[PDB]
Amino acid sequence: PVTINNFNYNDPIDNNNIIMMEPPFARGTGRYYKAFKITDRIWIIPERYTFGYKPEDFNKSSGIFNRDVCEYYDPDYLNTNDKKNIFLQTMIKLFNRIKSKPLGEKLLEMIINGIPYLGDRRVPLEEFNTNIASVTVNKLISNPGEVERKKGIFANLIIFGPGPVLNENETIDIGIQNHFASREGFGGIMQMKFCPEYVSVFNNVQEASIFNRRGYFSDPALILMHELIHVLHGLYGIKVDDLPIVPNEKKFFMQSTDAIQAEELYTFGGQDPSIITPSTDKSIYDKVLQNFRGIVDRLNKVLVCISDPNININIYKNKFKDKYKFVEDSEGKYSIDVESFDKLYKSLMFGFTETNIAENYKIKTRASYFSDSLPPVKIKNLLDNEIYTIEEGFNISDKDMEKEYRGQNKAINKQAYEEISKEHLAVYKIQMCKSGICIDVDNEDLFFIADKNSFSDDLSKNERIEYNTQSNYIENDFPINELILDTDLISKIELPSENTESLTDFNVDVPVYEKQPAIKKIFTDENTIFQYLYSQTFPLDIRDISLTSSFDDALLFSNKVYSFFSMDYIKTANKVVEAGLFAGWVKQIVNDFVIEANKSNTMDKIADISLIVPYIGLALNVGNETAKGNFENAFEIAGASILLEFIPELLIPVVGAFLLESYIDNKNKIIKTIDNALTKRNEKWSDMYGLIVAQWLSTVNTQFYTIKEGMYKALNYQAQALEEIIKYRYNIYSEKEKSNINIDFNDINSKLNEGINQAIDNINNFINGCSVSYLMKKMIPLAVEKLLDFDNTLKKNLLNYIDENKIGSAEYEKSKVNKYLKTIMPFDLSIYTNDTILIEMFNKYNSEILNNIILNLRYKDNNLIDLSGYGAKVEVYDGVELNDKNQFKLTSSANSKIRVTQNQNIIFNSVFLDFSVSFWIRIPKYKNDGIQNYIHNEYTIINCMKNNSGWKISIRGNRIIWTLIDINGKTKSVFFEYNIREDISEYINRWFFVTITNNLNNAKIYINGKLESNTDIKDIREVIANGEIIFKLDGDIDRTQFIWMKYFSIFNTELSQSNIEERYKIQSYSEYLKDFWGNPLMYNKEYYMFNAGNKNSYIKLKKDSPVGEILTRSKYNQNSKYINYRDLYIGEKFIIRRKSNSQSINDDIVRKEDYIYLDFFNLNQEWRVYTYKYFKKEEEKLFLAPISDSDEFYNTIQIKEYDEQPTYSCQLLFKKDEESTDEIGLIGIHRFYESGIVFEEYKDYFCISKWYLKEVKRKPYNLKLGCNWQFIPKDEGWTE
Ligand SMILES: CC(=O)N[C@H]1[C@H]([C@H](O)[C@H](O)CO)O[C@@](O[C@H]2[C@@H](O)[C@@H](CO)O[C@H](O[C@H]3[C@H](O)[C@@H](O)[C@@H](O)O[C@@H]3CO)[C@@H]2O)(C(=O)O)C[C@@H]1O
Ligand SMILES: [Zn+2]
Repeated sequence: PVTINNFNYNDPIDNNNIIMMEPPFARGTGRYYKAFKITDRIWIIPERYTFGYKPEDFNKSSGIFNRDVCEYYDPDYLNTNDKKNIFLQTMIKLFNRIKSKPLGEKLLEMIINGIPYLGDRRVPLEEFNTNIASVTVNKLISNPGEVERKKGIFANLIIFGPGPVLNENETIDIGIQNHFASREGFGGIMQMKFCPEYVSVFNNVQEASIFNRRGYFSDPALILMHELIHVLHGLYGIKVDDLPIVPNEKKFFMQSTDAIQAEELYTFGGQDPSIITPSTDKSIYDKVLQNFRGIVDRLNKVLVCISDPNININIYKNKFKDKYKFVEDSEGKYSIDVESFDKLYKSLMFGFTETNIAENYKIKTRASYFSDSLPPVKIKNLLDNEIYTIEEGFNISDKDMEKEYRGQNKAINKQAYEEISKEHLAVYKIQMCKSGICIDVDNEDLFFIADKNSFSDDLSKNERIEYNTQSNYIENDFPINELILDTDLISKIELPSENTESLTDFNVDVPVYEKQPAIKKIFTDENTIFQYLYSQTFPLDIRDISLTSSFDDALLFSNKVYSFFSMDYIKTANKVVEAGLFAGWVKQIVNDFVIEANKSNTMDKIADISLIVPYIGLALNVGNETAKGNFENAFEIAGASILLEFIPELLIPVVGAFLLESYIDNKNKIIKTIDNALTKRNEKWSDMYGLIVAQWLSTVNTQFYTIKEGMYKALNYQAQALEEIIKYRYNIYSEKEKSNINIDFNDINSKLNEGINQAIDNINNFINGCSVSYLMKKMIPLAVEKLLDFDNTLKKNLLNYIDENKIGSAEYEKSKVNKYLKTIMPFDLSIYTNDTILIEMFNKYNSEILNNIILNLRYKDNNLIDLSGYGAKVEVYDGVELNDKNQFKLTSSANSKIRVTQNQNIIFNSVFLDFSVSFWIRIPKYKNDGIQNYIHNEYTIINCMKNNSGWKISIRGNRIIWTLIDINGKTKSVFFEYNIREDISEYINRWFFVTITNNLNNAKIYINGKLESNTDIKDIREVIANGEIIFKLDGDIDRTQFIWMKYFSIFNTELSQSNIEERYKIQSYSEYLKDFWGNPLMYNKEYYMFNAGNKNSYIKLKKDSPVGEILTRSKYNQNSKYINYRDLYIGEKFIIRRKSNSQSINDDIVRKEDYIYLDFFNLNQEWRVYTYKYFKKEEEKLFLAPISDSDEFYNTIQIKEYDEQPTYSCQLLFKKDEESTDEIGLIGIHRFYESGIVFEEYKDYFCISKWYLKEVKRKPYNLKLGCNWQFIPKDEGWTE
């Protein structure tokens, strides 16, 4: 296997495993460096990397080299032999840790055996050349001086110490004459600057961090394996260059940084390889395959070596052959074997990745290449087995530090590292100035957004299709379990000897590095995320602060700090009290904090949004000036797009035309030139999707990431300000007082910190949801548009080609070109990534029924708009009446209609027909004098057709019908018909909930949650349902006909009885009571009274007494056999009067638990409903009389709602007053016995009783109770 050699810096040079090397970039001059062979082909040179850096660049200065690194400097690292030795023994411990597992061992075995080819592009094909700076390095044998005797050796890797920045490790490849052999299939001597003690830190949980350090530090063994992978790539010459991801740097808020090549993202692995589109994934693949082709060609022509005649040609042809896995026939002719080439390429690109390795060694690491990095820490002593071991790293089981990566946790394993002198770090910043007053922001914190230039246009080219053309897919994945099982991977071919002729051609390009201003001053007067966060901090030389809800004073005054929490919270926080009241005050301001932070779990179900964090806007004011107005509302309208700081310009090209041309003649076999044109279409879809996912991850999800982060900081700064205030108020008191104040600062932070954690969890689900939403509604659809377009153009491309050829199949193989293109590829994120976090975001998004809404009509600023997020066009004509209660009216006028142009690029169409339509509706009563036309005339109210196919909602009298029409013209229906011979109906002219669902076998109609009708729709063919939707009364309707609708919406999936019952309860909910028809109950409005327990009964002021008698309602008197009902406009006319408010009398809405006066009219006076305060019985006739203030009667009533289920009924409770919990009883109707000298009978009266009090508490709620009322005002939908 792999042998890790041992030695000490002070060991003597022997010119074998301890030498005096003359590094490549030395150009063969300057001086020599003592090097050690830690394993075959691998050397360690324990000295600073100085090639290309000015000796001064090692000190901390006004500059920085890299823009995204908190750079630590220290020129004294490795300035002694004892340090050089420690560096050595540390490197040794690391390689041992690397080989401690099969996986890292295979890495090393691959790096040792992957010897650089002999020569590069310049070397003739038939030759070998060891005399080039990328193949040979020189060792010195002289003693008193240089030059005297120089020997040459081969090497695969030289690891130096760090350059100017300790924590900026980097693998470097050799360039000669503007070219890189490590990028052309040859490979070449690799170099590296590595530092083991100064590791990077990445953000993550560590306690709950509202006081104790947060984050985890890296295992230097993974940091070295990350670098070795670059080495591997270099050695095999596949570290090719291609179209990089480049940051957009046009806006002041965008992160400036170097371009990022695929090789770096492939090395990290995880989700990062998804940012490299499938088009580029293939570009690279092809360039590497092309390189190997050249190498396999050389092996077939190589004969002599004109550099070291000592070189054995056969020995080398057998090594390279095994390196590259070429196949050698029985004659010796070398050739590329696609399968082996494949597994090898994937192994080097997707097998050995920092993600797969960390998982294997059980080491924690950063989630993505694009993730905020914290400042570095110094590991105290990697040479101490109590702190770090070969087998386990920092996560040692004996110290119970294996679980949860505790060994790398900063808040837990503080004996393992040291914080570093910030007075030694350098950070590239952007000083954001106005116009006086500027703010420094670390480039790290800005938004990273991939410019459009970052993505390939290869999708717009053409494709010659032939019987040969096959599919091309590079799965950015490789099963690491088999890679750990030796068969192919590791080479058992002898490794040639490292000694050879000396290097004499020291030609080579040596990179020069220079620093650049660390601070970059830019100008802008905007106050977005960065400013709002700054507004929440304060200087260290200030201990006395006060909160303000005003962003501007906060910026102006140093002792003023901005808070996005409530006005109430802010007032209490700035409170100042007596020591005797400090405890209490602390207890509540912290609880307040907790309650405010938890407002991040706010629901908004009525607007079809399950999760919403109302304060995100005030907190960051990110995107579309979100700190102004009501955040919840604005989100409800534009959605996740208002949170984005920048709306990116996507790259969605026209998929290049096809050509099946190049293939004629009457060959009935090459026919597959079409069969391959189809599967190639599927490749074009997939690739387009991958193109999208790639832009989403680097232009959209990156921005959301910055928001989740900004919220973490925002919430933290908040707790910090609060703790600062608390501490100040406490220390104002004398020691005598403090001693008696019961305060536990550890419980304060604990509680403050717990709240933040609960919030972050909410803020996270919220933001991920948006990100996915923006993916699915503002990105995927646009991609579908072009694919459905390419489809068409491709449909005419084909067919016509089945025409230009011959032949029976020509017909049965033309249908094949139909049934295929009639199937669009469903987007599935799991196809382009395997990152668990992402997959979970996506699965969570597809499991929320609400995300299935493709149309949701809502009133907003006197117009109806689609809020689904798919941007349906909504044209609302003049004949339509709208109110802010979301009710719209459709009349008989030709201009009373709504036209909706559905989004044509959404999924909805597929074999089965799966979607739902939900809405509320009020259908006016029939005119008694036209019952004939009513029951005979059927009229459409919502029509959605295309090519004579689609769905339709119509009404014929008392019946509502759902109708389906497939392309062939076949029709099926289903309907709900409400009886019109009921004394009192629950549907006629009353608002009710309709829901229609369709699966592959049934069309079901639900009314108010319950299922009323079913219908088999198997026979039904395809039903085109994405045509224009026309809302309008169309048919032979009466001039007086009208309809009221509300909350109209569509789901592209069948809703379940559960989802329906829930939608019903959600939309039914209101803070107010309702009247008989289902509309808001109102003050100062005439109403007749209905009793839910005595349907056919009404109240009337008895002639000779202050009581309301109860009479039988009169009914429909005409001679119709089709109708029958009870009059509703009968009995006394009541009018609910507000109890409080002494400032005039308008006409507001009646809310639950409201105090009212139940009055009514008698002739030209307004009387009232009273109760005798002293009845000793359980029930008593109510006392009805003129308005007055008598101390013997209760006049104040409380309107309540005991039912927990949807109902238009309500109850009237009599209480002592507005506080006592003393209930007098409920208003209802009672039956009494009467015996006088002439009449003996029973009669019911307007009663009040205690008996109802306990009855209303039972479950399920008794809707039949006599204490249940409903108010009926006149209504055009009901004439009698
Ligand atoms: C409408 C009706 O007749 N049904 C209920 C009536 C009615 O709701 C109220 O009278 C008017 O709102 O009430 C019933 O009795 C309860 C109560 O209302 C009165 C009855 O006058 O007292 C009842 O308790 C006692 C009752 O007075 C005595 O005659 C004797 O029977 O003992 C009972 C219990 O100790 C009771 O609280 C009614 O039956 O009259 C209940 C009806 O469902
Ligand atoms: Zn890297």
